[PDB]
Amino acid sequence: YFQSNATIELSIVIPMYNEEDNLEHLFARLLEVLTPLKITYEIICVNDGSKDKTLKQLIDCYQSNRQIKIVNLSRNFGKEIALSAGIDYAQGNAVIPIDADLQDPPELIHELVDKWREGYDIVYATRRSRQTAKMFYKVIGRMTEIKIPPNTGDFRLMDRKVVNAIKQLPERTRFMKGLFAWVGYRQTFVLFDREPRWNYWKLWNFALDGIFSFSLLPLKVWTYLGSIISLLSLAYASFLILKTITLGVDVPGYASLMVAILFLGGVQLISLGVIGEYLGRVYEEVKARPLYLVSDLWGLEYLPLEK
Amino acid sequence: YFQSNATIELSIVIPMYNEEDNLEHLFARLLEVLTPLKITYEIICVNDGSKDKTLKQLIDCYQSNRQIKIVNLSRNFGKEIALSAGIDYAQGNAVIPIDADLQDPPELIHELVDKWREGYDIVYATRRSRQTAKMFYKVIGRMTEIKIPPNTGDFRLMDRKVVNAIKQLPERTRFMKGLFAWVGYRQTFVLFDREPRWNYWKLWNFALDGIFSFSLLPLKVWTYLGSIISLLSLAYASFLILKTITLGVDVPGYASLMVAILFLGGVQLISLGVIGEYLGRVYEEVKARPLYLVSDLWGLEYLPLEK
Amino acid sequence: YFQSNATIELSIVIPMYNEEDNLEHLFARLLEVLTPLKITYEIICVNDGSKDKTLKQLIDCYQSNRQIKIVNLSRNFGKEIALSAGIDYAQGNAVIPIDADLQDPPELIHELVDKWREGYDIVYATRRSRQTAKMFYKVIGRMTEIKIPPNTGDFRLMDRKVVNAIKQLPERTRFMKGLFAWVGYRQTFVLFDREPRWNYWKLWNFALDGIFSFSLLPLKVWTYLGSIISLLSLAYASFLILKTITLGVDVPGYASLMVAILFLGGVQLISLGVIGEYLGRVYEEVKARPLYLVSDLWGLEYLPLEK
Amino acid sequence: YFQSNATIELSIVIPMYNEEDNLEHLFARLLEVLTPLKITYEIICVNDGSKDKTLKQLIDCYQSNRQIKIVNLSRNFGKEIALSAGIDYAQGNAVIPIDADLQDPPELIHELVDKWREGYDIVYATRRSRQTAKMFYKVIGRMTEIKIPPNTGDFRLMDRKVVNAIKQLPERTRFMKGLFAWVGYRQTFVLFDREPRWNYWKLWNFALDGIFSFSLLPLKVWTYLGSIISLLSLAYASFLILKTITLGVDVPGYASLMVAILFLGGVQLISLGVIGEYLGRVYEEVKARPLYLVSDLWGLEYLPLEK
Amino acid sequence: YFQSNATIELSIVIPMYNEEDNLEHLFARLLEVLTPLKITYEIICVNDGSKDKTLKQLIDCYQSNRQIKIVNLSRNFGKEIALSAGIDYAQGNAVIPIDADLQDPPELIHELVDKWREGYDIVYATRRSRQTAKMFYKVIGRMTEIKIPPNTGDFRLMDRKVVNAIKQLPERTRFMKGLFAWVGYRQTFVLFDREPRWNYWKLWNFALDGIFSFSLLPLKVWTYLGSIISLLSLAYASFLILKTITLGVDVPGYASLMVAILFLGGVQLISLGVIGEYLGRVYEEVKARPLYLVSDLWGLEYLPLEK
Amino acid sequence: YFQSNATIELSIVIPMYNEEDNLEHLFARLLEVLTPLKITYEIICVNDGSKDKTLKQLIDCYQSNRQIKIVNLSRNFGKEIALSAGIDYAQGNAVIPIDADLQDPPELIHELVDKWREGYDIVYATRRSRQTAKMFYKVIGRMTEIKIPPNTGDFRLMDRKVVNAIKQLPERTRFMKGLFAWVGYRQTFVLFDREPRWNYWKLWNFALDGIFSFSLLPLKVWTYLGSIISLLSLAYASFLILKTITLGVDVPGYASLMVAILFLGGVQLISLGVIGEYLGRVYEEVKARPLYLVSDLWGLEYLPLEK
Repeated sequence: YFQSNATIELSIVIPMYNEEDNLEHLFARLLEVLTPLKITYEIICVNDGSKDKTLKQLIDCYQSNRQIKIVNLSRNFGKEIALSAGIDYAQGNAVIPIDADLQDPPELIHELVDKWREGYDIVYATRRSRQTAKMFYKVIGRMTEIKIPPNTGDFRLMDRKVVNAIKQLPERTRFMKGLFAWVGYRQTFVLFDREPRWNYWKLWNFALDGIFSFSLLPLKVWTYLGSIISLLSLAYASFLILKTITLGVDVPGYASLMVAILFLGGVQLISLGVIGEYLGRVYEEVKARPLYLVSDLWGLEYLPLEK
Repeated sequence: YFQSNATIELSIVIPMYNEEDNLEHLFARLLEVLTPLKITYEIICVNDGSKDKTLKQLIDCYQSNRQIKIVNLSRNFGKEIALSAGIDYAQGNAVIPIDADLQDPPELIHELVDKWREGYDIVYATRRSRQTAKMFYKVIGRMTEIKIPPNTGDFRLMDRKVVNAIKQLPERTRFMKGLFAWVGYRQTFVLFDREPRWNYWKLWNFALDGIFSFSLLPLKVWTYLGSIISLLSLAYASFLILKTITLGVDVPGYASLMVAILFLGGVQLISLGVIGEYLGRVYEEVKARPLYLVSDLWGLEYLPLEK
Repeated sequence: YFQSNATIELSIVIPMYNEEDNLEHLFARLLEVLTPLKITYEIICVNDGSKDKTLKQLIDCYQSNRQIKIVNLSRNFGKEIALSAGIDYAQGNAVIPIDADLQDPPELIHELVDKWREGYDIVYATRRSRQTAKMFYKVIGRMTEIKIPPNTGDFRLMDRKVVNAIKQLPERTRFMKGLFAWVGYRQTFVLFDREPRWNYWKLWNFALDGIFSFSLLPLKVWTYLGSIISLLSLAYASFLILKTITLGVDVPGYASLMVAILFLGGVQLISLGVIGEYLGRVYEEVKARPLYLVSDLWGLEYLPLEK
Repeated sequence: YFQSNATIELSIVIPMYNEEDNLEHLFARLLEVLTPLKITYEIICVNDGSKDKTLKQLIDCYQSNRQIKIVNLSRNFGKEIALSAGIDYAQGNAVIPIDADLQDPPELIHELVDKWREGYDIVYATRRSRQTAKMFYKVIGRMTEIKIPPNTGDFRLMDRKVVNAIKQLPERTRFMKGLFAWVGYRQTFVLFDREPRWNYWKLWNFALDGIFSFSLLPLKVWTYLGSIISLLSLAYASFLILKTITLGVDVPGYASLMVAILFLGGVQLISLGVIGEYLGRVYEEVKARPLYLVSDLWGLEYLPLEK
Repeated sequence: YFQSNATIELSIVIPMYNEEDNLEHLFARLLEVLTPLKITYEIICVNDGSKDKTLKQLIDCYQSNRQIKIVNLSRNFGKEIALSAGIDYAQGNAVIPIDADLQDPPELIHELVDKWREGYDIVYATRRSRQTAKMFYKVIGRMTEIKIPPNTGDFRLMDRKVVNAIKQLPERTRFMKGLFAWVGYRQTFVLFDREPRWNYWKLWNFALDGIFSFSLLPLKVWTYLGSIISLLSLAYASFLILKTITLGVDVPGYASLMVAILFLGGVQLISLGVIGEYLGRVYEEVKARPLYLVSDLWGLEYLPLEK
Repeated sequence: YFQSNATIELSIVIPMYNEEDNLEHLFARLLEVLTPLKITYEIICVNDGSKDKTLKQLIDCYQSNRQIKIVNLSRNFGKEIALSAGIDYAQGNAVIPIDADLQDPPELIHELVDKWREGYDIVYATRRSRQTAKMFYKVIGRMTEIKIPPNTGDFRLMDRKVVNAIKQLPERTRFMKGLFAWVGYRQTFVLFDREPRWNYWKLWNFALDGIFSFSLLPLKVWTYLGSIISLLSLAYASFLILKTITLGVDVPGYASLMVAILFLGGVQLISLGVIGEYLGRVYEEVKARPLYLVSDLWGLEYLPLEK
């Protein structure tokens, strides 16, 4: 008739910073949405060095609500780091990061949970056409079939599988700049409209970060290109030093200066190329991101992968 | 009369990708070869994001066969990464990677197991003269006596000792580009002919990868060479600045420009050399590959080497 | 009536080096201050390769005093390394590093403990105006509200929380050059005057160390700046090679030499930029300092963070 | 009357390579020296890919002698790596590496054990004046009081404390090129003469390796030197670009070429300096060698330092 | 070519007591039989407080033979306890207890190993008709099909499964008095004749021990029998006290004495019955022998059953 | 020169009870004897609910002496239990229980340690003929060769082996009433005279305790004796009930009363015998004392025997 279950079905993570007189309304809306779901849940609240009296009312809420937990950080780190800390302390089958001002309606949690029950590991809440060859360029640069619109959502659901996959990765803090395209699980999105309503620099910075975070291709290509350029310059320098001895010396100081410049440029370019090759190998050695990820096993048990 | 053994004698690893209507024939041939061996075996099947319905028939085969196990990857990684995942999940005294299209006859598994029983730790299946100073160059660059022909086989048997030796090494994925020559166990080959029938770029790329993956010699040699070149250039610059003061100034702007160019080239070459030396030391620090490997012990127990 | 407690309330750490005939007076003053506090304490004495007979009298003191412990180092490392070793071996709720010559009065330990009881995690003992836009420059460079005067104290109290936070960090040895501003706990200071009574180089070296120890901003900014400079130089070189072909060749060897110099400078600057980017990523990979620190938890238990 | 002790007092480590018909005499001399010592001992024999039949007679000796143990390596690594493997597998209070040809008399083991019993942690066997400002240069470069003659001995005794201190260090293989001067324990030597009887390059290479293996000083000093040189060059370039505009343009292409060369040299030198600084920090991060070593403890228990 | 295996195939256990000048011949015969088997083996020698110099020659044999191990007991316990200690210290797939005087030929070990290879877990060496309703009585009392002749062998082979099953049981020391019939594995025998050539008391004592060691039936049956006897006696006493009051008192002191004797006998018999019932339950509580034994598992892993 | 050893060579255990003003003299004599031994030692002081101020001066002594440790018991248990607690908390290669009044001279510790160094595991200090067929009776009842005089010493040395053997045994508290004769290690005695100078009841109580503590023989023998007596009584009762029916009834109430008495006695004797048999088996089940003890091992490692 009355039974106790110790497993959490859903974790809501809210990083807070000077959210003083908004805690009541926020929790009112959260419980007005969450209790019709009839699932077990927890709310992880992360305080990152607030200067008003947010923490005292957080503790007051914690006393009268068993589903509220508080993570207090030593100082004011970023909001992304606060989200990372909350997700690190969250236990639950699905994790949903929630923004404290509720710009995105909390009623989308119902749709996210519905899509999660259908078997999707990552569900995104994407604005419905918020106020083109670049899209194609980004798609061909992603080298993995992703269909989610470019804004692609910071309000999302992530399965325990995905959060365990990326829990030791530096790029967990910036999940949405290319790590989402690398994990490659079963992913979908949910469309919604926001009543209150396009930077190109932002839309290029994420691609610039991704092309270096998940590929050593620029380093290798540039090392080989500089190597061939250095070889061509050294060949030209050898040709020029062969010249002016068999042929005339019309230019007194031009030929010797060119051969010196070309030889120095070639030797430094070879040094840079060798240094780049060994730096690339060092990067492959110290990389934390694994070689593959496993979705399911049949007839086998998961390897520990931790100690 | 009926006894149960929980140890696997042999692991077959087959990475699959869009192998939809070929699973039946593949398993038919595999069991037609494996059951005369009268040994315990498992078949590890790795699916790397197939787009057809390979996984459903894999599960259908898994239901009616106790020797079939499935590894499902989160997305489509490489076939080499799929092989690495399968070998990581394989438990058995010998591991044999098998290609799903059976271009190499499965009847070679009998010969591989026969050679393994004689005491060889790695057996290769090499094509019998598939359709020269380079061979000698490769041999002298390998600095370890290897007699296996240049194609040297991706269809092979590896003892549990060898797979445990290299299980934490980044070069496990590319075993056959120089790690096989570094492990240095007891190795042999088996010759065979393929009914369906020579790139020089490939035959040089593996040597280029090996000379940098298992030796810091290029880095050290180039750092010292650049250092002596920088010293000679700085000596010439000092000689030239000694010149034109005691001697004439016939060239107005040639001498000062040369001394500036030589001094800058020398200082940058010294900087590159010091950076290369410290990068080499950093590489020795973060290297995962061990200092030695142990084949057997008498009177001693193996060190843990893991935690 | 007589009960035993196994927990230490306070650890005093004194690195010693040739402190031969001063041990008696030092311990006399230490016990004359510590016993009115009515708390449990230990004194950790670190010998770093003293050449006089400091260790024999240390052992003599250890025999007749249960609160004295000795750490003997293999050779003479630095005094900062001796302090690090002592703090590593100290068990206690608060740790106070004490200088062996007692230049700072031991009676400040009462004030430090008083402030610690009020809830401060780090208390500093700062000289009261020991014998300006730089202060503002340092404050704006610290990017975290710190109010402690510039000398900011090596005589201090640190809570067990703080010493556990930084126990695996290379910058623990130099705590006061910027790590104190990064930990960001609850911190205060205590003012005092010294009877025996301003280097600008020291006041700039700590800022120079901090701007590189806790930020990759210089590396990123300089890589992008060099990249744009290289692009501008390559554009000028392309313009010059477009020139002298459509226009005149008045300068025989000036134009070709400039285009060669500009092209080489651009290619080397791009190589340096790519190398710097990948070196920065390598630094983020091997960094020991964590992403955040947790002050308190409500409803949660601390994550292990160790193995 | 007859009691069993499971602790080894002394480990003898002999790396063997094609030591076929010398095993009998070697063991005869070893037991003729060791049994008068009346201590428990083991002999660790390391085979590194011998091509003659050394291993079969090693096993024959192992069958009839309980004090003989064999380490078989997968292939022929170096003799120094074989010594490292043997020391890794050696259990005993003291470890003595012994050369298989017995060029150094085994009767020196008595003197080494005698000196070890007096409290010395490292004892060296140094040739008695085997067939000067450099000695002073090496001494002042060692920055730690070492009195052992320059040849300083590869035949030595090392206490279990020392071998545990350096067991995870890459420089364990080359102990005698500067790690011996860094560990700084209690050390002595024993003088002896060899009946069968000075390279300067070797006497400088060890110093060159030591100045980079145990100090970041060259990197820091060269980065700052290149930085000030770059600043001076950029200042001269700014002065020259200020020149020729207020003053004459007598040199048509000399001034612009110099300003371009100086500006490029300065920007590349700054890039190299920043890269060197961050590479140095990376080196401090990945370094395996610890910050201090502890000789003894009074009132404390040793920290684990391992997992 | 030369490989090391750390697993023992067979353990020979010889308890020794004053076996001084027989060790050579014993080991000669043992190795003359064991080495044709081409299997790995160990010989566990148990000394139980010998008074001659057996242990010194045991140690002499141990020095020159890697397959000899010695267990020294604190004093002279029984020979059965010495066998138990040896089996406790034996590691091997099969264990064979061997008598030190070799009354049973060691050539039977070949037959025992041959039968063990066929799948039998316990093989007995039974004398071939060594110099009847009792056999049938013993068979029907064994309540489990056992066909081995009555002498049934102390010279036997036992699989690692069986020795692990009974390693915590008090009846391990006396295995052959009924525990062999309780374990119930796959068992067989081998017949042999002894050149040097029937107690009924011994043939009944083992049955008497078995009927109480593996069944609570005597206790339960006797408690119920005594209970019904007590009830009948109390009924007769009640009848007699009903008598002599309605009927005559011809016997003055006979009737009262009988009723007193019967009542006391009944009350004491009920007390004994209740005590026996609770003692039986106590025996079931503290029993070490398990409820079942598992021979093989398919699709399951063995339960720990130990801590 | 100064080295620290963390191993104790000798533990002195002194149970104290109202030893107020004797602590100084006791420790004076103890250190006057112990320091010439030049070995590491500890003194374990056990307070068992003293009513005077023994504990405060114990703590005062503990503050100024590193070799003094205190065990405080919750209340006043026995002095033997205090000795057991002290030995439980003692760490050292040898343990010596010392009486607080020093009736036995502490100078005997030198002789005890001397005999311990010769290889004896238990050394007794026996009075030299302190102020006969019983000795022979005790010797033949001990069933193990013990030569120590009857008083046999409570002042003794016991090796770590012996104290580990008996640390879980209830008879550890009364070691000298028969457990010393059961452990059976290498034992000797030392003779001494006491300046201040025979109960038969005590000399019989220890034998009475030993015959029941280390043997089930009385129980088995009495059960079988009662069984045969019961059988004889039941046979006589059957004979008597056969009588008086064929023969006369001269005795009216004697025959029926005898048959009733004999039948009841027989049935109760059988019940007592069965109960005794099962109680004996229960005793063998719950016994803590092991089946054997191991003195030394050659080629083997000790079994855990604990969890």
